Amino acid sequence: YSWSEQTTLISVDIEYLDKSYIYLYINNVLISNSDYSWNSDTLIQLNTTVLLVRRTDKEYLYIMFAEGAAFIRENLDVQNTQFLHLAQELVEGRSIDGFYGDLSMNGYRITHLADGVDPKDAVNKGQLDSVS
Amino acid sequence: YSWSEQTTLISVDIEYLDKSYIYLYINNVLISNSDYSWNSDTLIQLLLVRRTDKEYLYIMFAEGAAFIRENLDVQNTQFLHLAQELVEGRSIDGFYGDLSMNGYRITHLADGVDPKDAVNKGQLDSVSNR
Amino acid sequence: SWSEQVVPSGTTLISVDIEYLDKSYIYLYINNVLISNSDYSWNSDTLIQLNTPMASAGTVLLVRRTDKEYLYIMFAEGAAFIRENLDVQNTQFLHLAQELVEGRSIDGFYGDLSMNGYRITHLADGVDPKDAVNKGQLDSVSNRV
Amino acid sequence: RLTDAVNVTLEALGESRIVDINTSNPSAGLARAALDRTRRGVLSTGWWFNTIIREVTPTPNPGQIKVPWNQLSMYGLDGTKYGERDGVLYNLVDQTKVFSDTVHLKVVIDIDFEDLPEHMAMWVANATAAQVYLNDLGADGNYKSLLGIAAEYEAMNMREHLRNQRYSTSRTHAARKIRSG
Amino acid sequence: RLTDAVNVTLEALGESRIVDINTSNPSAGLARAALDRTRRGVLSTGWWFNTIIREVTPTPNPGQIKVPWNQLSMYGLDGTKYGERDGVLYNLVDQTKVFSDTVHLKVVIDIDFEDLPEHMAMWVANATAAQVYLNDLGADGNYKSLLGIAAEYEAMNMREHLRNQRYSTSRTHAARKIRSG
Amino acid sequence: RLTDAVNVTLEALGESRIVDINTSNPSAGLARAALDRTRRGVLSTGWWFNTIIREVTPTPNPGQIKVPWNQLSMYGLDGTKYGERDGVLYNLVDQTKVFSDTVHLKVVIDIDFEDLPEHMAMWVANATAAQVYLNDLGADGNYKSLLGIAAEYEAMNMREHLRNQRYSTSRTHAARKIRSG
Amino acid sequence: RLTDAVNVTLEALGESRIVDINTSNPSAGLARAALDRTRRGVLSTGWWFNTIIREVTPTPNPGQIKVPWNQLSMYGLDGTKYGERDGVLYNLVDQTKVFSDTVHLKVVIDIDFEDLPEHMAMWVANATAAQVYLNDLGADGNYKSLLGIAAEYEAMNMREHLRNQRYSTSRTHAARKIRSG
Amino acid sequence: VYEFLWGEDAKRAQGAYHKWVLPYDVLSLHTLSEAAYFFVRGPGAYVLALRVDPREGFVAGTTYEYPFMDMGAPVTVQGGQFTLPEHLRKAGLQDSIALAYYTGDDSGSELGIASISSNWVCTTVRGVPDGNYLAGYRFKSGTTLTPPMLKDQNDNLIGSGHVRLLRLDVAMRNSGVVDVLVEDNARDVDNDSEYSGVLMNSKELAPEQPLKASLSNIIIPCRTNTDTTEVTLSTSGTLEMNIMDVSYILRYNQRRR
Amino acid sequence: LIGSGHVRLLRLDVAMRNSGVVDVLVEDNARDVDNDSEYSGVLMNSKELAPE
Amino acid sequence: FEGTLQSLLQGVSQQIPRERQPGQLGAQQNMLSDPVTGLRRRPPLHLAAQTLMENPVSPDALFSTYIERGTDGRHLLINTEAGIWQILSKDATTLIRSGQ
Amino acid sequence: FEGTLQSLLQGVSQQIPRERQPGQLGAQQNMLSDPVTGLRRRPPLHLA
Repeated sequence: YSWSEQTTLISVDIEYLDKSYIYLYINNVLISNSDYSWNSDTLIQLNTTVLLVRRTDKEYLYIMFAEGAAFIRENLDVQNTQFLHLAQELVEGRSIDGFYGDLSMNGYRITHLADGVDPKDAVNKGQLDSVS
Repeated sequence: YSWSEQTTLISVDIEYLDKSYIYLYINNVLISNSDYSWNSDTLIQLLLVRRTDKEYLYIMFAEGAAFIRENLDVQNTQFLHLAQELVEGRSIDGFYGDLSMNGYRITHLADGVDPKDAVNKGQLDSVSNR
Repeated sequence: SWSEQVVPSGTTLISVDIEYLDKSYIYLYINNVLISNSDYSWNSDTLIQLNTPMASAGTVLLVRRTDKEYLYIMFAEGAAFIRENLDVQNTQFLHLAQELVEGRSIDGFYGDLSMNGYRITHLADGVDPKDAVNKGQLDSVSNRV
Repeated sequence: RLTDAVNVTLEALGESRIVDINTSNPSAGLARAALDRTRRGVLSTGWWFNTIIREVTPTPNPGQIKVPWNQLSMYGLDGTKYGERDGVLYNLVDQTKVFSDTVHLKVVIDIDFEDLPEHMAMWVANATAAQVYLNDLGADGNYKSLLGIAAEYEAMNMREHLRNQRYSTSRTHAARKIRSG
Repeated sequence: RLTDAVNVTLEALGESRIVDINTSNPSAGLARAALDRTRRGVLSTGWWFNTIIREVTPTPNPGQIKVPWNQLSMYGLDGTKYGERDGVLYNLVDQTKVFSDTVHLKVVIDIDFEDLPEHMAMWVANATAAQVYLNDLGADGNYKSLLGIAAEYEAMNMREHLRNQRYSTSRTHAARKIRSG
Repeated sequence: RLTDAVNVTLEALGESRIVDINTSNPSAGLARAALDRTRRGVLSTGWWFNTIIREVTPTPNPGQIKVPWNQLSMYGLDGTKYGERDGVLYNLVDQTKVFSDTVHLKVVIDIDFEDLPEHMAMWVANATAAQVYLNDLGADGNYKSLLGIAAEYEAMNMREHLRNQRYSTSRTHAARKIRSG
Repeated sequence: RLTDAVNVTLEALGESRIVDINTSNPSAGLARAALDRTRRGVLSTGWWFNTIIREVTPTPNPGQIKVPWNQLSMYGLDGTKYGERDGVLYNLVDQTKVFSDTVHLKVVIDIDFEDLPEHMAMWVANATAAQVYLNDLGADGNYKSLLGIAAEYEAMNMREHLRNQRYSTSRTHAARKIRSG
Repeated sequence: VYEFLWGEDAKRAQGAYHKWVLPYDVLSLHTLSEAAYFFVRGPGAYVLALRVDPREGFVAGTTYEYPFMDMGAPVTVQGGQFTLPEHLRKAGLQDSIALAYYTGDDSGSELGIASISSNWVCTTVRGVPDGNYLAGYRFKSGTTLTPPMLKDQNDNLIGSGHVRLLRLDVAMRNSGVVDVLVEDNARDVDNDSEYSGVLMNSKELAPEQPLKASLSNIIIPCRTNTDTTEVTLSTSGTLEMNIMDVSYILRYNQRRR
Repeated sequence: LIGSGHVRLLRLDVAMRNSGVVDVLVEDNARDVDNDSEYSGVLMNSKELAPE
Repeated sequence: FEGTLQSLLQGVSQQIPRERQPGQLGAQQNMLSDPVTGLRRRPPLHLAAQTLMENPVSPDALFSTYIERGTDGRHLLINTEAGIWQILSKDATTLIRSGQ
Repeated sequence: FEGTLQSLLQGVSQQIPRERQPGQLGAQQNMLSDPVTGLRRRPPLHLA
C-alpha cells in the first residue's frame, strides 16, 4: 500500500503527500531525483526491475498552522494523512532498518532468511543441515 | 492495549472504535465474523487482537464528515490506537530489507521446519553433541 | 528521539537535546541499566543532574518514550481548537511515529516474521537455548566436523 | 509580550490594536509570520546568548552525533565545516554523517519571543512592523521613520551585547603582561 | 502625571483631552499602552535611578534563584551572562538554572510612570506622542517638530544623568595620584 | 521552512499566505520555482557547505566517468577544465569524455532548501521575494526595502562563511615561521 | 533549463510562466530568439571553454582545411588572420582558401543552452529578459534592475572564468626563476 | 430571470438577465403576491409545486442560516442510515443529493453521503451523528466576471493585447468557500483552486459554528492578458456566496502619450 | 469608488449645536472592534457650565 | 495601476469584453443581483405538497394560472394532453378536481 | 503617440477621412458588423 515493485516511462499508483517523498530503485540501486522528471502525478520519465518506495519525513509537520491564516476542511485531512501514511510504511516493513534492543518473539519462527556470509549474520537451517 | 489473552462466550476489555477491528483468536485459530455475535459493546457471544483500518482515514472531513469536537477526538483516537497497535508486534509481518541487530540477541526463537527458517541454539547444541 | 554518548567518570550534569513534550517522557540509561527517577533531578529544561556522580566512565542513553495512554489534548472536554492546541496534539503523534521508526520501542513480535530473502545482519551470539544463533557459532561446528 | 509586538505592528498600519491572543479577524497573522522570520534571521548570527558543545564523543556503533533541535547556525571550534542534516551533525567538506573523534563546535540556538532581551525584542518587533508596512501601505516617510526606530533599537542591542561580552584587548597583550611578570 | 502625559499625546493628535484616566475612551488606552511600551524600551539602558548593584545567594542548598524586582536588563558583574526564565535566574551560556555560589550582578529595574524624574517623564511622553502621531496621521512637519521637542527633553535628561553621576577622570589617575601622596 | 519562504514571498506581494505547500495556488508554485532558481544561481559560487574535494578514478579500463552528486559548478584541481555532458565527466578543452588516470577536482554540490544554514536560507527567500515583487508590482520603494533586507542577510551569510572558514595569514608565513623553529 | 530561462523572460514581462516546451500561444518565441542571439554574442569572445586546432596539415590535392561547424571566432596562433568561408578555413589578408602548410589556430565554438555553466546561463537568460523587456514594456526601473542583475551574474561568470584559468604572473618571472636555479 | 429597477425620469437603473437551473424539468410557472410557483416534472408520476421568494436569502444583522439547498425535506438519521424522501428519488441525479443542518447553531453546514442503494436507503459518512437533518438536491451557483478594461486620461479604451492583469481582489461578506477558475485561451492559462476567508484563530472558526467569515478579501492571482481572461467564482455547496466589490491591479506601459 | 478592505478610517469629527451628552458606539465585525463610551462638549470653565 | 469594478449587479452580456456596459457579467448562473446586498446566491426552492396531477408526457403540456377570489385564491392547473383540469388552494391543496 | 480606434461597427462612409464620425469605414464588402462579436465575415448562403 506504500511501495510498488514492477523502459522510459514509469507509473506511480501509490498516493503521496509530496513528489520528493518517492524514491525510485532500479535493481536495488537508488537514483537521485535529478536523473528523472515527473511528467504528471502518475508518470515518471527517466533521462535515459523498478521499485518505488515512499518515505514521508517525520521531522516537520507537513501542514503548519498559523494565526490569522486561511483555513479549509482539507487541511485537517492532509495533516491526518501524513500520520496515516507514516504508519503505512511502518507496517510495510520497508521503513525500519534495524533494532536497538533484544527481540522477544515468543515461540515464533522467522522465515525466508538469506544465507549470511559475514559470520556475524544470522543463518538458516538450509546451511545447518548441510553442515550436519 | 492492542491485544488481550484470556464453555463461556467471551469477555473483552480492549478499547476499540469499531466492531470489525476486533479479531477473535482461540488457541491461535482464526474465527470468522459470522461464527460469533456482538451482543454488547463489552461482551462477545458465540485471544482478542485489534487491527485498525489502514487504507483510509476514519473521519474524512473533506468528504463531508460533521465538524464537531467528537469527530476530532475520534480521528485522533484512531492514530492513538494505531500507534498503540504498532508496538506489540501484532501488526508487522516481515521486513523488506537487511535488518540489523547491531550487537543484540534475538530471544525465544522457535525451531523451524522449512529449510528457509531461522535457527535457535537448541538444535545447534544437539548437532554439537554428534 | 534519543542520544547516546560516552561520558568521563565523575560527571553529574547531563545535557539533553531531544525535543520532549513532558519531562516524564525522558528515560535515562546508564550502561544499559535504567535509572530510577529518584536518582536524578532536572536542573533546567535541558539539564539532568545525577544525585550521585558516576564512579566509572560509561555510556549515557536518553531514550524518549511518548506516553501513548490518552490523547494529550482532548477537544470534547474544554480544548478551544486554537493553533497551539492542534500543534501539540499533532506533535504527540509525530513524536510517537518518530520513536516507532527509530526502532528502540519494539520489544517483540507475536507472529511469524518473514525477512523475504534478506539477512539478519549483526546478530549477537546466543546465550540461551531458545535464542537465535549467528554464522559465527556455526564455524565451530564446521571445524569440529 | 508577543501580543504587544503584534499590537506594535498593528499600530504601524494604523489599525486598532487587539487584546485577545490570536483570535482576531484582521490580517494580523502576517505580523506574526514576519516577526518569526525576522527573529530567526536576526538571531542567525552569533549573539551573547548562544550555547557551546564543548565535547561530544560519538558512540562507534551508530556513529552519528545529535545536535540541539532549536539550533540556527553552527561553527566548528577547530578547522571543520559543520551543518545539520536530519537533525544530526554533518560534515560539509566530507559529505558524511559519521564521526569517530570528539567535536568542539559553537552552535547558535533560537529563542522564543517571550524569552529574549528587551532591546532585541523591540528591534525584532519594529523590523517586523517596518516590513509589514512596506508590504501593505507602501514606502513613505512612515517606513523611513520605522526603519530609523529599528536602527536605534539595533544600536541599543549592540550596546548591550558589547556590555555583556567584554571585548577589551586581552589577546596579544597577554604575552606582554606575562613577560612583565 | 500619567493623565498629563496621555493628554499631551491626545493634544498631539488634536483630539479631546481626558480628565479621568482609566476611562473607556479608545484612544485613552492606546496612549497609556504606547507610553508603557516607550518607557520599558527606553529604561532598558542603565540610568542613575535604574541601576542597583545587588548580590543574591541561593537560599536552599545550591539550586535556583528567584529573581526579585521588576527587572528590565540584567548584567553580570562576574564573567557570566544572566537571563530570566520562568521568573528565576538563568545562566544564558551554561543553560542552567541552579547556582552553587552567590552571584553579584547589576540589575536595571523598571520605574513606574508616576515616580521618575521630570525630564525623563517629559521625554517619554513626547516620544510616545510623536510615535502615535506618526502611526496615525503620517509623517509630516508636525512629526519632525515633535521629534525635535523629544530630542530637547532627551538632552535635558542626559544632562541630569551626567550631573547626578559624577563621571570624571578617576580611573587611572588614582594610581598617579596616590603615589604623589 | 520552504513553506515559510513561500509565505514570505507571498507577504511581499501582499497576497494570502499558504499553510499547505505543493498546493494548487498559481502563485504558490511560482514562489517555489523562483526560490529554486535563486538558490541554484546563488550556490554556484563556492561556500563552506557546498565545496567538497573528491578524487574519482575511471572504474573500467580507461573510459568515461559518471559524475556523482548534484553538482552546480566543477573546478579542476589539476591544470584541466571539466564539464558535465550527458551526466558524465567531460574535458572542456580537450573535447573528450574518456580519462586515463584519476582526476582530482573540487565540486560545488547543490543543497536542498530544507537543509541549509538559517542566514543563507533567509537571504535566498528575501532575494526571491524582492525579485518576484519587482517582476509583478514594479520597481518602487518596497523593492528597495526588500533589497536592503536581502543585503543585510547576505552580510550575515558572509559573516557566517568567514567565521566557519578560518581565512588567516597562513600561506607564506609558514615559510617564515617554520624556519624560526 | 531552456524552458527555465524562457520562464525567466516571461516573469520579467509579468506574464504567467509556461511548463510545456515550445507549445505556448503567447509570444514567448521572442524570448527564445533573443536568448539565442545573446548567447552567440556573449560566447563570441574567447572563454575558458573553447577548443584549439593544434595542427591541421592539408592534403595537397584539395588544398582546403575544414573547420568546426559550431565555430564562432577564430584566432591564428601565429601572425595570420583567419576566418570562415563555405565552412572551410579562409585567409583574410590573402583572400585565398587553399593552404600548403600546417596551421595553428585558436577557435571559439558555440555551446547549447543546456550545456554551459550555470553562471553564464543565468547571465544570458537575464540579458535576454532585459532586452525583451526593453523592447516590449519600455525602459523603466524594472529594466535597470534587470540590467543590474545581469551585471552581477556577469561578474560571477568572470569570477568563475578567472578561477578556471589561473592567470598568475608566470610569463617573464619564468626567466628570473630559471636564473635562480 | 430578469431583474429591473426604474429610477427617476423613467430611466432603467438596473437590468439583469442571469439564468437559473433546477434539478427537474419545469413544465409551467406563475407568480403570486409574494412568491413564484414552479411546477416541475416529478421523479414519480406527479408534478411538484416549487415555491420561492425571489429575494429571500437576506436577513438584517442576523445572516441567513438556512442552507442553500433545493427541495428540502426533514429527515431523521439513525445508525448512519436514512430513507431518501419520495420526491427526491430520481435516477441519475443521486450524485446531486445533499444533506445539511437546519436546526442548531451549525445550520447550513453540509454533510456527506457515502452511497445510495437501489431501495433508496442512503448511507452517511462515518462522521455524521444521529439527529434530524434536511435532505434535498444541490444546485451549483457560479458567475464569470467581466475582465477589467483599462481607460486612459481622456476616458478612451486601450487596445487589446497590451494590458496585463496581475491580481483580482474580491471582497465577500458572510460567505463560505468558493472555487475560482481562471481561463485564458490566448495565453494557455488554466488554474482551478478554492479560496476561503475563514481565519485560523478567529471567532468565526469554531468547532460548532459554520465555516463562514464575516468579511474576507480573497486575492486571486492571475498573471494573464486582461483582454481575454475569464475568472469565474462558483461553489456547489450549502453555504452562501456574497460578493460586494472586485478590485483589480493592471500593468500597462506608458511609453507614449 | 475605491475597493473595499484597503481604506482605513482614523477619526470621526461631529459638530453639534445646543446638545447635551451622547453615547457613541463603534462597531466593526471585520476587525473585532467594540468601543462604547459617552462624549460631551460642555467645557469646564465656560459660561455653559453653571450649577443652575 | 489600481482600480475597482464599478458594479456587478447588471446581467449577463454576450458582447466582447471591450464594448460592455459597466456592471455586465460574462456569465451568471443560479445567482441573484440584489442591490441591497450585492451579488448573492439564489434562494432555494422550498417544496409544497406534491399535487395529485399526473405528469404530462409532452415537455410543454401543462398550463397554470393563479386566480384571486377575494382574500383567498386558487391555482388553476390544466393538462393539455388529456384535458384533465385541476384546482388547488393557495398552497398545495386540491379543492375540486375538475373532470377532463 | 499611441491610440486605439473607438469602434469599427459603423457602416461605410464616402466622406473624407477628416470629417468622419467614429466607427465609420472607408469601404466594407461581404462583412457583418455584429456588436456581440465585432466585425465579422458575412455568413454563407445556404441553397434551398
